[PDB]
Amino acid sequence: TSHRPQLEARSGAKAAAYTPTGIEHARLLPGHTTLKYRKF
RNA sequence: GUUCGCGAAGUAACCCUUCGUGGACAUUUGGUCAAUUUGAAACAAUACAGAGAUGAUCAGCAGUUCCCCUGCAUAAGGAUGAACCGUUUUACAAAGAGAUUU
Repeated sequence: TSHRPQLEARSGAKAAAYTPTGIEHARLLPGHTTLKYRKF
């Protein structure tokens, strides 16, 4: 019984309460830094 | 200290030097931090066991977590990374029947 289904999810409140560490990820490097706009 | 201006001495010397004076140039660093225990690292040393499904031997991927580690990492690995199993009583009623106090 050590393996179980999921009752509820790990809430993002618990991730919003943690203070961040600055780990510059390999994909959050700046890229596609221009937003294209439509005609109007 | 350098320079500009003035005075006084050497000195009855427009040369030079000294002394005294006013100005200008120059204007507030460094420390979250003290040099062995007593403001905290963890491994290793001893000893014993020695893995999740059950009859055995195992591949795992997951989930929860007020557990993290190695990792550049949103990859991957850490025993499926580890703890998970443990207790377990009231949103509490209604109908009917008999035995009791008055």
